[PDB]
Amino acid sequence: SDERFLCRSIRKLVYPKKGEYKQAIQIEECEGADQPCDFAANFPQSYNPICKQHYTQQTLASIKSDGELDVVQNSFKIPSCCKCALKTG
Amino acid sequence: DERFLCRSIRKLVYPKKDEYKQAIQIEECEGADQPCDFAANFPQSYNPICKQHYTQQTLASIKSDGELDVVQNSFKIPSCCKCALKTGLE
Repeated sequence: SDERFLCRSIRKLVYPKKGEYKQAIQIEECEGADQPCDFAANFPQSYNPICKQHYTQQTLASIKSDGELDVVQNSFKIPSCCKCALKTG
Repeated sequence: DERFLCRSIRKLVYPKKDEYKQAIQIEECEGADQPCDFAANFPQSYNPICKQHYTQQTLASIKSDGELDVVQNSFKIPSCCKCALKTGLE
């Protein structure tokens, strides 16, 4: 098309194992996890550009009377973003 | 730490119409539509711009005849900020 991305990834629907419509969760997975990103050769091999998979997690938070923030997170990670990572600073 | 071509902010948000409320993890572009870092390392015919991506509540129903009925009437959730190489005209 008219838009190219450095990292090939796949977006799809996943259905929650614990539960007139069904609610599917959208996810994005890196097709080639950690393999160099397109046009890597245009970057110094110093920072080897590779495709990194990112996740989001169901998050429950509670703020106590003393302001303490208590967070609870689902053990199940949800693939959410496949972007190019550079070894820079 | 590993750098990315587009600066973004990962943050916790609350949807607003035991005592734990649902907080939604989001990723906003720090400068969407602005050029990606190291744009000069890409062929000059391309226009590398930071693009904001979203995910959204997706309700699906399959009829008895196989027809799929989709409902996506919720709000969009900033989910990923990544570099998009806009192809030159030709």
